[PDB]
Amino acid sequence: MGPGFDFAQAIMKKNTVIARTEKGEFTMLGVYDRVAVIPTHASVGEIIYINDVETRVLDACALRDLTDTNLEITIVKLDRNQKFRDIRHFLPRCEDDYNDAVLSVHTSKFPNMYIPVGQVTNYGFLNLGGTPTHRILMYNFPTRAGQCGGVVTTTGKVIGIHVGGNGAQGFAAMLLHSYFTD
Ligand SMILES: NC(=O)c1ccc2[nH]ccc2c1
Ligand SMILES: NC(=O)c1ccc2[nH]ccc2c1
Repeated sequence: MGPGFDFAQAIMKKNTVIARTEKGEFTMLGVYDRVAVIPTHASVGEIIYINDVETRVLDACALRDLTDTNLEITIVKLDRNQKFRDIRHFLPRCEDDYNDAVLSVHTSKFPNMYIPVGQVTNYGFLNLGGTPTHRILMYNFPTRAGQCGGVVTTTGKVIGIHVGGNGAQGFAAMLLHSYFTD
């Protein structure tokens, strides 16, 4: 509907797959080469389904900060025959607040879904499902069970992936450029 939705759509159309684990279907953001991200609560194993194709996981790393606190991001390398468009230059370098973000989801349950979530706060610490978690972004939209792993964007930046909510607010784990240096 506007330039925010334009940038979000450009990311969804080229840099997302539908990931299925034993814990459900997730929006999964491809970042570069065969490297993607997913919420750590997806519990990625040795095999994952990518757009309903059985795919070997070559590596999976649940990220933690240097205080050894959960970040809720898992970086996955997929045994896929095709690379993602490299979008690392759209990743922020530092922790920040944002105006006018869009949360975008693509699953069997929620195809082609885009939500204008508005102002995004650098919230920081959250007890997420009982797990102390750092680098959380917060937005005032009643997000539902199923939007997790969804890409949070502003115009020109991919800033996070949806990892939870409390019925009134939604919470995203930051993406930082430094996570994807090769
Ligand atoms: N995520 C939501 O809060 C939300 C609101 C209205 C809806 N109607 C169809 C799906 C849906 C999701
Ligand atoms: N609170 C929520 O809306 C919530 C909780 C757990 C979830 N797992 C993946 C999506 C998601 C959303």
